[PDB]
Amino acid sequence: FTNKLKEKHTDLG
Amino acid sequence: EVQLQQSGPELVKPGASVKISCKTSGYTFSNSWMNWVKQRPGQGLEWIGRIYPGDGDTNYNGKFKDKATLTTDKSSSTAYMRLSSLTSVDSAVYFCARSLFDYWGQGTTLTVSSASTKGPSVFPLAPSGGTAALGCLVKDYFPEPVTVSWNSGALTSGVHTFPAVLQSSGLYSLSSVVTVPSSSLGTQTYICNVNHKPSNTKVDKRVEPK
Amino acid sequence: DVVMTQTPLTLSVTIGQPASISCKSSQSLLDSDGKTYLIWLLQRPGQSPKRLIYLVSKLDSGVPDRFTGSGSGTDFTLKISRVEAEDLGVYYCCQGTHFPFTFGVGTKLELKRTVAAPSVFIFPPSDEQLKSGTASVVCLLNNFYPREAKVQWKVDNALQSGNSQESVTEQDSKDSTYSLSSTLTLSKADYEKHKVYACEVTHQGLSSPVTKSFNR
Ligand SMILES: [Cl-]
Ligand SMILES: [Cl-]
Repeated sequence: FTNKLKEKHTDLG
Repeated sequence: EVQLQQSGPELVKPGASVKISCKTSGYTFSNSWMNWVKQRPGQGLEWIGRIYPGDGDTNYNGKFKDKATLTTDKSSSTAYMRLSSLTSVDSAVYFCARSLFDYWGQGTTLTVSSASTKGPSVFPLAPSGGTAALGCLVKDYFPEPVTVSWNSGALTSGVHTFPAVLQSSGLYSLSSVVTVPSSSLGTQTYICNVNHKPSNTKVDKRVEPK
Repeated sequence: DVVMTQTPLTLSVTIGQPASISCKSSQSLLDSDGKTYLIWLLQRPGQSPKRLIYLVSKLDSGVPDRFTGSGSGTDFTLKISRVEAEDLGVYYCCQGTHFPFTFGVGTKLELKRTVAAPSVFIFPPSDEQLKSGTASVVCLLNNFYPREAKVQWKVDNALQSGNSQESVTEQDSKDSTYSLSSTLTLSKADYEKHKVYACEVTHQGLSSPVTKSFNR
């Protein structure tokens, strides 16, 4: 699982 | 699964530059930050910077801003770090690490030195009472690292691979040993696989009783 | 930069016993977006770090339930309810709230166990090494605890001095023991000049020292 939305840190959801 | 596979060890002269790679698989490369981390005895773990492959956004540690350049190749899902103007303080293990340091590469050993590579001499350690031991001596090589396995990694029980030790005269040595049932002597196959990538030295030494 | 101060620096603990590591940041790690970007990593020897806990208290996949994280602001704790043999290594806290991201210095977790005397093995130099012009005689002390031992070499009953070097493994992740290699270095000529090579081992678990030997 990843998220295309760029966030300060990724892959935390 | 997420995989981060780094390029192999490097020996480079002072003042030169080097580019290390981190090939990824198992996730959409564009949607995760990629960090680079330095590990040096002495300095601990240090964050060099990060890049967002989706748009090339970079954040650098001010300490490494004049030393490191981070890029990505989306077509191969690979991240790169170039280090320039190298000095001995740049000798270290470098890791790529994804997102909030959730997956790590295996590390890349960089040695900055004027020396040439020197491949190891690999010698068997053979016996001359339930348990016996055998091994290999991996002697007088430069630079780090070497990898050692037994029977291509299929033998792990009883294996002890000692740390590399830097000798007073500038070269490294280590050994690997295996304890085995004494009945296994002279009947079972024991091959120590030594790989010293900087000198392109690969050795598969069968270890037998004398 | 944000300084990450871990305590203790070394953690010596017996299997099945609780342990904890604390981390102090020089600035609050609470981000403007409400998250606290504090993680804990474990690095075994010659291996890469592995993340165990993230966002202060969340466990990564596959991490045993014995691990918990807590804290807020500048002060955080990693707790292990019971240490198993495979928990050994160096633990780091790391913050990703403030740039540059920074790590603590690391806390080495080592394990206590009962005294185990070493098994001893002696190896003569290989004909390959001798044919190559030098000689290394090797003595192995296997699976012992504690780490301290004495290894003395004798050549035709001449006690040696200044011509051996020992190396020690990291602590074993299954039985918490150590192993040790001692290499006696002689020239090929000095080696062929003599007959009996022996390594004598003293250790706290041995009532009497143990000698292994071969005749060239
Ligand atoms: Cl690669
Ligand atoms: Cl691991």
